[PDB]
Amino acid sequence: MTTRMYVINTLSNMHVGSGEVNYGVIANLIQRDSVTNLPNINSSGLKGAIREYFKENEDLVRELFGSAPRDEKTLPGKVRFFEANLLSMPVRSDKVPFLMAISDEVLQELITKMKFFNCEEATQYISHLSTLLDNIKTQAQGTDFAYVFDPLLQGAIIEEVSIRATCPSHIPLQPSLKKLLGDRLVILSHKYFSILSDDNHLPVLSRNNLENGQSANLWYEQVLPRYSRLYFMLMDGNAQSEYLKKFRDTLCTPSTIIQIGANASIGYGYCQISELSPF
Amino acid sequence: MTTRMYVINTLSNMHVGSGEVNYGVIANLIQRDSVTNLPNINSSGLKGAIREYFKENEDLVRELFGSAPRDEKTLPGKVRFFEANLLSMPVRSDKVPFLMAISDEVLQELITKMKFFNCEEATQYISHLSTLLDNIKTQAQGTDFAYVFDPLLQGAIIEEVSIRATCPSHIPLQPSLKKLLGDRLVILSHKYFSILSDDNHLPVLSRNNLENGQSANLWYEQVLPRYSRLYFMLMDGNAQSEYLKKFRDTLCTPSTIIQIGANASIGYGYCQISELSPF
Amino acid sequence: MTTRMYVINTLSNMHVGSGEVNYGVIANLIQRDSVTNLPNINSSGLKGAIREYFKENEDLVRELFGSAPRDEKTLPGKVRFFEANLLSMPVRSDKVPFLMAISDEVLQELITKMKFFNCEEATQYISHLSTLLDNIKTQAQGTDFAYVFDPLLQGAIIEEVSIRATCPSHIPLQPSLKKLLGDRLVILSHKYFSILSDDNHLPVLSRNNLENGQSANLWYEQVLPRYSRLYFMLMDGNAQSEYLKKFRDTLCTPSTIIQIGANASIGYGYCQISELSPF
Amino acid sequence: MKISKKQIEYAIEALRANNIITNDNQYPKVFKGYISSFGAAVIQSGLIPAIIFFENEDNDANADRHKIIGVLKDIINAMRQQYTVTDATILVSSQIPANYSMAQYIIEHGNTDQLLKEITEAAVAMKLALRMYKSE
Amino acid sequence: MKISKKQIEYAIEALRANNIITNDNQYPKVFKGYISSFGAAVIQSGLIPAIIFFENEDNDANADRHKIIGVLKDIINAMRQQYTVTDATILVSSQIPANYSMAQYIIEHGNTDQLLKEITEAAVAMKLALRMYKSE
Repeated sequence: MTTRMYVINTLSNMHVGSGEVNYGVIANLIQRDSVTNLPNINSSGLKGAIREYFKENEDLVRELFGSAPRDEKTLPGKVRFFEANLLSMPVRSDKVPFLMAISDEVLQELITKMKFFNCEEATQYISHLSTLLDNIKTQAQGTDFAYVFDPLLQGAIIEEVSIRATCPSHIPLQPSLKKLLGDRLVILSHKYFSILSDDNHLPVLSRNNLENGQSANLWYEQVLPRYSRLYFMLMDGNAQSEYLKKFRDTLCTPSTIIQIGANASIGYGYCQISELSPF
Repeated sequence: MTTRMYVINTLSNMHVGSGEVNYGVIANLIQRDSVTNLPNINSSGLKGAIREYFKENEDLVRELFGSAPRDEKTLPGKVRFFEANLLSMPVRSDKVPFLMAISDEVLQELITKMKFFNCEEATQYISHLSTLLDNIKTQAQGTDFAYVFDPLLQGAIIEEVSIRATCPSHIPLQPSLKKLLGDRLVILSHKYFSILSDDNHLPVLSRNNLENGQSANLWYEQVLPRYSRLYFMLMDGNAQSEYLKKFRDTLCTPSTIIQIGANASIGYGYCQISELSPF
Repeated sequence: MTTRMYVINTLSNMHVGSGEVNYGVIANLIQRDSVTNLPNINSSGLKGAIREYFKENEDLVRELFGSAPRDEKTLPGKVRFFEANLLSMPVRSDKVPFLMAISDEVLQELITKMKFFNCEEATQYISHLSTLLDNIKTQAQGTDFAYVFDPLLQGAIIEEVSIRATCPSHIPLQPSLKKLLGDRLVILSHKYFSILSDDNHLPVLSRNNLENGQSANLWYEQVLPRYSRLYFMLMDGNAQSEYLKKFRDTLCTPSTIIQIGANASIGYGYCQISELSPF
Repeated sequence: MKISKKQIEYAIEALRANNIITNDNQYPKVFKGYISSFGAAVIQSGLIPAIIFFENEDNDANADRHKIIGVLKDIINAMRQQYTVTDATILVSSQIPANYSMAQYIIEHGNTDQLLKEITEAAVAMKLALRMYKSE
Repeated sequence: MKISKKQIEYAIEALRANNIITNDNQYPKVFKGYISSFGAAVIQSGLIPAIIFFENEDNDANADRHKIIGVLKDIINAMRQQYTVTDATILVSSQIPANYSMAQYIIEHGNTDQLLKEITEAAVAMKLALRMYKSE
C-alpha cells in the first residue's frame, strides 16, 4: 500500500543532463547512478516533472508534492519519490531492429530493492526473478553470456561482433517477467552490459547552431535510447486517499505522457509510467 | 543487554547537512566527523529520525526518548544515542558494479571503539578484526595496498583512485566479517580511502529551481553514496525492558525503513538498522 | 592518601556549557579557562558527573562527595575536586586520521601544577617531562616547531595550521609519557595549539527543532573533539580506605564510562578516567 | 569556509590589473558566468583540463576568458608573497613567472595539492569580489 | 573520464616528437580540426574506421594527418610504460612497434575495450595539449 514500483517507458530519445563539463567528444552527458554508473533519473527531476504535469490540480499538488517555492506557508510533501534506475535498454542487432538488454547485476539490484522496499506485488516477482537469476548463473558457470529466450534470436549480434546470443532451452521466461522487462529480452553479463552502456557506446546526437544558414556552434549530446525502461519507487507517506487515487489513476492512464529531462521543445524526454502489474 | 552496536545500511543517497556556509561550488555539504573527517551522522539527527519513526507510540517515545519540546513537564531521555560513523563506502569498479571500501584506519577505529564501549558481541569481533588487521599490515609491509578477498575480484580497478586491487591469498575473511563490512569488500590504505571519501570524489549532484521553464536558482549538492554502511552505539540506561524490547524489535525488523537527513520527499537518507550479529 | 592526577580521555564529543552570553553565531559555548582561554571543566561539573555515576552506592557518595541537596542533615564531602585542564587535543592530519596535539606551554603548566600539588607519582614525571621540554627547547632554538616521535609520522601535515611535523631523532619519548599524552603525539608551539583550540576551529554543529516538518528553532553548538585528554587533581583529605579504594578501583576499571557534559541522551561527553601510573 | 578579506583585496587588485573592470566600476556581463563556471569545471573535470580550457586564447567566446586565469595567477602570486617563510611549513612561496602559462606551471610543478587549494580559494575570492561591480 | 596531468605531458612530448608543435610553440591550425574529427569519428563510426581514415598517408589533406595517429601511438606507448605489474596481468602492457600499422595492430589484437579506452583518452589528451599552444 505504502510502496509501489512504477516502470518508465520512454517514447523518444531522453536526456537528463548531469550538468558537468566534459572536455571530450560529448559536451552534454546524461545522469548516471552514483554507485552502479548506470543511466538514471534523479528523484528531484522525477518529482519536478510529475509536479509540472499535475500543476493544474492545485489542491492535489499541495497535498501530495508540497508547497510551491517561496510560498508563505511551507508545508512538506507527503508522497516520497525515489530515483529511477535503468531496467532495460534497447540494443541494436542484425536479426531484429533492437533487443531489450538487461544485465544479471541489474536483475540482482532489482531483486534487492524489492526485498528492501517491500513493493505491493513484490513476492511473486522476487521468487521468479531469483529463480531466473539462479538458472542463468548455473548455465553461465562464471563466463560471459548473452542469453535470449526466443529460439529465433540465436546467433544475433548484440551491438558488437564479440557479443553473440545463445538460447538456453532450459531457462524459462515467465510472461509477466517478459511484460515487465520487455519483448525480445537478452540477459547480458555485467561486462557486456557495461560496455554497451558506457560513454563510448551510448547513442549521441549531433547538433549545430546556424547563423544565416552558416554553422556557428557544434556539439554532441548523449541520449538514452528510445523505448528504454526505468523503475522507480513511490512511497505513500500517509497522504489523503482520494488525492492518491487521482494521482495513480492519472499517472497510469494509457493516454498520459509525461516529459522528463531536457530538450522538451524538441521532443526528447516523453515517457509513459506504468504500475507493477500483479503476477 | 547494554551498549550494543547497530549498523546502518543506506537504501538510497543520504544527505545530512552540516549547516556551514560554503561559498564555493558545493553550497550544501554533508556532515563529517570532527576528528577523522569521515562522513557521519550526529546523534541528534539519529535520535530525531528514530523518534519520528516511533512518534505513533506515545508511551514508548516518552519512556525511551524523553519528552516533547513543548510538553509542560520535562522528562530526560533514558536511551543514549551515539553518532553514526562511516564503516563501508561503495566505490566504482570494472569487474563488478561496485566494491565495499574500508580502510585500515577505519578498522582500527572500529576496534578501539568496540574495546572502549564493550559491545554485546564485541569480544569475538575484536579478536577476528585484530587478526585481519595484523595480517593486512604484515602483507602490506608499509606500502599502499588495495586487498580483495574473493579470488574473482583480483585486478578490480577503483575508478576514482585508479588502483587495481590485489588478492592476498593467505589472509582469510570470515563470513561474519563479510556480513558486517559488506560483500565485495576492498581494504585500502588510509590515503586511498581519504581520497575516495573527500569532497572532490564524493558524488556531487546539480539541482535547479524552474519558474515557468526558466531556471530561477542553481546549486550543487553532495551526498553519501547508496549502500553506504554506518555504525552507531546505543546505550540503554534505566529504561524499562518491555519498551526496550519493543524498540529493538521494531528497529531491527526487516520491514522497517528509517529516513535520516534531508530531502525526504525525494527519497534521500532511507536506511535499515541492523544489530551486531553474534559471531 | 594525597593529591592525585587523573586523566579524562573523552570517548565522544564533549559539551560542558559555560552559560555565558554569546556575541556570535554559536549559542552554546564550552567552558574555557579565564586566564589561558583553554577548554576546561569546572570542578562542580566533575563532582556532579562522578557523583551521578556513584549515586547508587549511597555510602560511598555520603563519605566522599557528601550529603544530598535535600538531606535533612549536612555532611561536608571529604574529597576536593579541582579544575580539568586540557592536556591534548586531536588535530586533523594527512598521513593519519588525526594526531594528539600538545604544546610546550601546557607541558610547562602541567609541570608547575604537579610541583605545586605534589601528586603521588609527581617526581619521576617532573624529571622526565623537564628533560623532554629542555630537549625540545634545545632543538627548536626559538623557532616554531612541530615534533613527531614516531619515525613513520615524519612529514605529517597539521591541516588547520599548515605546518609540517619534524622528527628529532635524539629526543626519546618514554613509554609512560606516551601513555599519559597519547599515541601519535605532536608537540608544537602554543600559538598553533591556541589557534587549533580557539572558537573558530573547535567543531561547530548546526541543530534543528522540527514540528510536523516545520523548523521551529535553529541554533549552533560548540563541542570538544572526541579523544581529547584533560587532567584534574583530586584531593581526598583523609577518607575511609575502603571507600577510597572502591572509588579508585571503580574509576580505573576499563568498563567504567563517565558522562561529563550537557547532551547525555545523544552521547556527548562520555569519558574514561585514568590514574597517574607509576613511571 | 569563511570569507577571507585579504584574498578579496587581492582579487580586487587583480581584477583591476588584468583589465576586467573598466575605468568605471563596470565589467562585461559574461565574466560572471566565467568565474562561476571555473570552480564547477575544476571540481567536475581535473584542475589541469579546466585551466587549459579557460587559459585557451583564440577561442570562440564573447570576451577574453584567459583574463580570469591572469587574475587567478595574480591572486596566487599575492598569496605566496604574503605567505610566512618558516621551517616546517608546507607552502612554497615562489612566485609564478609572468612569462609562464598557468598550465605549464602546474604541469612541471606537480604534487599540486597546495596549488589546487590556492586556485579554489582564489576562485571563491574572485566570485565574491566581482559582486562589488556592475555588469554592462 | 578524467585526464591525468601525466597523459597531457605524454601528449605534449608526442606532439613535439612527431612534429605537430614547432620549436616556437606553434602548430598548424588544421590539426585542431583533425583531432576533433578523429574523436567524432571514433565515437560515431568506430575505432577501426577512424584509425584507418586518419592513418592514410595518400591524402588530399592540407597537412600530414597521419602524424596524429603517430602521436596516438606514442601516447599509448608512454601510458603502457607506466602500467603496474598487477595491471599487466589484466591489461596488455606490450609496447606497440614503431613501424607497425596501428589499424592492423588493433585488428590483430581484436577490438578490446582497453584499446578503445586508451585511444579515446589519448585523443582527449591531444586536444587538451593543442589547446595549450597557439594556432600559428
